[PDB]
Amino acid sequence: SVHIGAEKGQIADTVLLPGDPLRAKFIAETYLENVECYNEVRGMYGFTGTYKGKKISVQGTGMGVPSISIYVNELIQSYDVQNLIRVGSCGAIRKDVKVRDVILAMTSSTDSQMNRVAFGSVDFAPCADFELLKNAYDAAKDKGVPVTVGSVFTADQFYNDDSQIEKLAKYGVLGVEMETTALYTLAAKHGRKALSILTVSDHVLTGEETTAEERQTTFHDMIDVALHSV
Amino acid sequence: SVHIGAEKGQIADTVLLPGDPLRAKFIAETYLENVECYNEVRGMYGFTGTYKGKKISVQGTGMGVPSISIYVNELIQSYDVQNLIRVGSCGAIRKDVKVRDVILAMTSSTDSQMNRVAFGSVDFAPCADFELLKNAYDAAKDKGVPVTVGSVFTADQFYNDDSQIEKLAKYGVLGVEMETTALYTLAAKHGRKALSILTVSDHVLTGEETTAEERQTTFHDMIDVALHSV
Amino acid sequence: SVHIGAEKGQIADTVLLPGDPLRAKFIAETYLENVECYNEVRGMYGFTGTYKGKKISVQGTGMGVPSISIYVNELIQSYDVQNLIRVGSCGAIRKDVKVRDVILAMTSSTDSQMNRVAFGSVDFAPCADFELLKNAYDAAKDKGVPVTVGSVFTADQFYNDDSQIEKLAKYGVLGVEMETTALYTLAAKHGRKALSILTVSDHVLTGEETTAEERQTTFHDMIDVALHSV
Amino acid sequence: SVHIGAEKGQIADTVLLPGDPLRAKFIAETYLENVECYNEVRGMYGFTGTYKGKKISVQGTGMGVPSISIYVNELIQSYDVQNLIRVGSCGAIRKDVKVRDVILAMTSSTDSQMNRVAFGSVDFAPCADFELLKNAYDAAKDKGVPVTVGSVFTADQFYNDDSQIEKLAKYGVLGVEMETTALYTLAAKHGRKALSILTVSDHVLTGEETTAEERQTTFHDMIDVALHSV
Amino acid sequence: SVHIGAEKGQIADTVLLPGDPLRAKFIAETYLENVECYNEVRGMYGFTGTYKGKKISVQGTGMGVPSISIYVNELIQSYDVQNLIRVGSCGAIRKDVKVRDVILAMTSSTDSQMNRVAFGSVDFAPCADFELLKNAYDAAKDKGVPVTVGSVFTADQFYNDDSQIEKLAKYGVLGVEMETTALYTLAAKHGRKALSILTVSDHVLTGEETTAEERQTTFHDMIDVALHSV
Amino acid sequence: SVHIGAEKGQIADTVLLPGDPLRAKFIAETYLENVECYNEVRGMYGFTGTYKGKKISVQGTGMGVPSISIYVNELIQSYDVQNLIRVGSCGAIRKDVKVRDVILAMTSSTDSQMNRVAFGSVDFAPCADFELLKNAYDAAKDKGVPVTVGSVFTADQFYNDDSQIEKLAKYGVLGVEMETTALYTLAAKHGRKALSILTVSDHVLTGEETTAEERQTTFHDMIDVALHSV
Ligand SMILES: Nc1ncnc2[nH]cnc12
Ligand SMILES: Nc1ncnc2[nH]cnc12
Ligand SMILES: Nc1ncnc2[nH]cnc12
Ligand SMILES: Nc1ncnc2[nH]cnc12
Ligand SMILES: Nc1ncnc2[nH]cnc12
Ligand SMILES: Nc1ncnc2[nH]cnc12
Repeated sequence: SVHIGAEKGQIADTVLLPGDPLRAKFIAETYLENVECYNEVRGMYGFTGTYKGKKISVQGTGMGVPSISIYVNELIQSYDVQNLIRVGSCGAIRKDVKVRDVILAMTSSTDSQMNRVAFGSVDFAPCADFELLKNAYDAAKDKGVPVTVGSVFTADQFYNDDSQIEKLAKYGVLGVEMETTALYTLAAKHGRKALSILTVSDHVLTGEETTAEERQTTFHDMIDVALHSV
Repeated sequence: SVHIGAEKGQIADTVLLPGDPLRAKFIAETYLENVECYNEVRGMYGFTGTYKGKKISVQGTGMGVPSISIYVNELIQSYDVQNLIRVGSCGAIRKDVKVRDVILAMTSSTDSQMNRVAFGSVDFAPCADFELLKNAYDAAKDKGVPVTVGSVFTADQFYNDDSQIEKLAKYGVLGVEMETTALYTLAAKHGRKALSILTVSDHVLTGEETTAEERQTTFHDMIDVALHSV
Repeated sequence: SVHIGAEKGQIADTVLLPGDPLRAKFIAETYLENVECYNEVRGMYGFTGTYKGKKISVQGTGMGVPSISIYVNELIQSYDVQNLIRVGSCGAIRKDVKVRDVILAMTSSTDSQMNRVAFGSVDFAPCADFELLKNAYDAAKDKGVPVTVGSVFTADQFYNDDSQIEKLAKYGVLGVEMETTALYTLAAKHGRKALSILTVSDHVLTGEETTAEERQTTFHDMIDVALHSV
Repeated sequence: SVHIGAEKGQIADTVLLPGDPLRAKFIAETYLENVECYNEVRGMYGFTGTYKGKKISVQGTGMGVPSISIYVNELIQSYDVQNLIRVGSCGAIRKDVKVRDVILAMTSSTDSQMNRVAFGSVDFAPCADFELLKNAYDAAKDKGVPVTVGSVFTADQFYNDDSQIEKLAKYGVLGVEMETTALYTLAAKHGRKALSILTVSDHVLTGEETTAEERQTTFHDMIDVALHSV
Repeated sequence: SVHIGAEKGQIADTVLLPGDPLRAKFIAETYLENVECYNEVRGMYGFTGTYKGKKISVQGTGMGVPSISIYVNELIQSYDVQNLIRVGSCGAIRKDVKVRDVILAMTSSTDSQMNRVAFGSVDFAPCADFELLKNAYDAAKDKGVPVTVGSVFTADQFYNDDSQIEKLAKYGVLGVEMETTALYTLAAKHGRKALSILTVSDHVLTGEETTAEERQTTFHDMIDVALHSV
Repeated sequence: SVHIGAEKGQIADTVLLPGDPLRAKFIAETYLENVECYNEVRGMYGFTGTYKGKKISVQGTGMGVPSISIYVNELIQSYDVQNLIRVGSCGAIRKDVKVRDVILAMTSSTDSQMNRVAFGSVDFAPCADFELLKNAYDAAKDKGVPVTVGSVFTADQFYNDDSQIEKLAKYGVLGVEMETTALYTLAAKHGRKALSILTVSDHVLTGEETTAEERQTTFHDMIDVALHSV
């Protein structure tokens, strides 16, 4: 495939998808054994390692719907990947989402036009694979890792001068990020399993940041949920 | 309220929502003790009874997004209803959806403009309350009731001449019905808990029918799952 | 047909369509001779009687576009019905529409998505059958029954927090109701004759109600116009 | 006003509106006594004359929604015109529309965004003034002029390569022209009376032409109906 | 063709398109030698003359997208025309566009629905032929005629009570007119060369007019650029 | 700023914008003297160097409208960047687009909702700064670099299953890429200068590839044109 330079059989059945290729590197190194680098095209790193005797791959996706779609389409069409777990951050848009909460997205709203192009008059609602969702949940509960399940918003512009997040928060939407709708749509289109697991990097509505130490801890919990759930 | 003839106290915090009021009569008389009919307005029957120490109301909602929105809005705003569970039928659009499986809807797609009117350029994805969904799933598993968790399509036209169902099935959508998007959207906006539990009444994309016997079996499984949920 | 339990030849050529199955009963009883009940599916009653030697049928339709579409499609496809006259109420949105005015809808605007799904880039304008419209008019004039002819709005949500009726009233629109656009569209699609005859139940913009005695009188005039015009 | 060179008093309360200004010259000189030309700006000719004791103006409007909107807006706002009657040609899209029948447009569909820009999520259905329509119908019947009352489609493209006319004919739409939606919308908003009277200049969906002789006959019937209307 | 009464070989390869048939006459007379009138249908004049040994034609187009489309389609389909140069006026919407500036439109935005009908989910951007644009530019520079290159807005309603020109001016849009998007779209669709050359008739945002003497001078510069560039 | 790790002074007023950061490294090291890397955040590399007496920065932007919008917004708002030139690849969609021609984009079509979200009912046509475009064209001509000036399509999906490219080619669109609309829109809104220069990396509508040798030749022509432009 064009944006991925792996050989046949270099990419595992299960894949973690951070947005940042440097986090992909960071995860692969810290949690995986016997790591090889299978992709360097565009500096968008993909690694394959073992975690307790199972092969996992970790591939940066880039930022935004178009960018993740490319990687996901190529991981599905060219490398036959089965499970795709986005591991990422989001901006919380409601006061009741807390900085240590790991978020499991059941679904995502979006102002991306991707699905409108596909389905004209239908509001298409992307859906997580329940089996993946359930296993992530059960592994968080098993540990006492605090988890919230609900919906996110896949924004097409990071900076927004029309930003309608205020209305979305009234309807229960937990947070805003940029990839989830693409993952869930293309996964389901191809009969594959996807889930997004997200931590809070900020509170969008007040402007409040979360401290570097809090982020490090939730990032650990997130990768641990994704790995244990596999 | 305009369409519900109940007096203060008569309607439970928890309400089951079939489309068919005759089915509401049936549900009420079969599974609940100490039943009163609190509404006759428009023949759209609603009953309250007891089930294992808890108040339950059962309210026919009619067919289509506009009809159930009227009933849900009134139940929420005038009767401070907290938990809303739609129990009904739907058309399977995929071969691997079997006639025995009870469906729990995580989310719903729609070609209803209800949400495009409220949101503008956003594709809003309505979402189930995870807690109701998890309790319903756990109670299905407790009894070994067969369950499938995924997404549905909420149509405005039973008879859809330009039908896009062929494409929705390709995106993993399980089934078609006519109420779920409105239920989930309105519940969410008012911070209340909603879930839709559905049975297969036929296969849309082959035409074939389900026997009177499959139908009432799966209808039984569906009501027990809902009641045992709460 | 699925939602209608009539036998072949139980439904007449001309049909009155109130929204409320209990009004269908009320009309059938009060104005018709030799009444039989041909439908009880969903408690959505349909009766057939004679009025001055002509067979008429009267069938509740439910509330909202999806609900009326089902009945209308089945009355047209399965029972070969020729004339369909909706008899109903609407909320007046302009001061110059008076409580005793019987309304003949020539056309209807709508925020329903039904026609947008059908016709993508066209604003489709549903149209009443002139012959029916003319005969209703002539029968009101013959009696001195006061009539106003113009357009209505077919709303998809009864309660509206985006409600754009204020702009519609500036453009001459007389009132708001929930079924007319579906009737007129499907009738015309199938080469059949439809008309909606409406009375004012309220003034939406001020909040003013109309007294029970006024409603009883206009309801009589409405059914009388529909019957005499047949 | 920008596009009309008339001085106070010169333009009648009642105005006929052909698209072709040469046809406006023809109408003016043939049917009216005591004619003055009040506008030459853009060659878009407009005349005033007398007909049986009444002032009539006759104004070419050009072709398309934007052109006639300019003229209608100015006529309404600057010259306090009360009654606006478009008289023109259109393409028949249905076999049962005959070349002799004069068309009275109750309403018009459009693929013009004029109304989607003003309304948002609403499909606005422009409507004729019933009184003008009824007077025109009564004057056709008085002379036995053949008349058909229904709806038209107002196109933005005479030559429409992705044409949806095939579907519009299936919904009972009689004909295609290029001005009516704008006329009815603008009249309605300013509380003035508008009607469109059209003749068939060919059949769009067979290609065939109407003879020079049919054309001028039906053109005569059309002008007499309009003039005898007021 | 229907709206044009020219004979085979009466219309030249290069055509100037003013909106006003009386300006077409004015241009033909003043700048062309050996002028003949080839079209009088609808008083929409087209003339053919010579300018320094080359045949040019000059054809009024009318006002608005639908009107220009008709002429352009017929000039392309029926008369094989190769180059089409709109010569017109526009309302400036930014302070930095000056009254003596000749405007070369590289592109145009529009609220016309024409391209949305054609291309559903694509924002289509019409484009000028660079060769024509370059030659117009070079001929203005050669003379010291002051020129600005950028984008315009093709409005569908001259008078606008929703008018969104304020936002367009923030995005660099220079002016508003009514034809350009149609020309550029149909030209390019048919493999032909189009360019619009515009002068400022007014400042829309303040209300300031430009004097009659200034307009006469810029109109000269505009025709001179169009002719020299040919 | 969030995604760029530069300190005050490090980023030039003029910035080249490849999609591929490895290509940004390549461009920086090959053509510029005195290079520092000012950003490593997300591996999305950005460098500053000198070229013939002028500061140039070279910044990878990633793939897709959302990714380049983040980078352009930050460059504009935090680093007061004045001139923004995208240099990259695109897919040719027309036979007469040859693999040697460098493309200068006058404008871009899009199926991105970015602009429909900001504008509503308007089709916004993003436009290049003519001065940058003219300087780039003049520098191509100075060296005889083959150049084609026209319009591109900015897609949200590299892999577009319902693809409308067949129609866009019929309207004279040259090529497909994934960034240009965002670049031109954002530059324009902030009153800065933007241009996109593209090379052909394959023909989309035949499938065929361009040799490694054509590719690097045309890549050379593209960078010289951009650098010699400023
Ligand atoms: N504030 C934000 N907006 C959009 N996407 C984000 N991802 C993480 N934080 C975000
Ligand atoms: N076939 C069908 N279409 C729409 N709604 C349905 N509910 C059950 N079956 C259905
Ligand atoms: N107020 C109202 N709104 C919508 N539909 C109605 N039908 C009758 N009254 C109505
Ligand atoms: N064929 C046609 N298409 C559009 N408008 C018309 N007016 C008359 N005939 C027409
Ligand atoms: N003010 C204006 N609005 C729209 N189009 C125009 N053409 C010239 N002036 C104009
Ligand atoms: N074929 C293609 N599709 C989309 N973007 C591209 N960029 C280069 N080639 C492309």
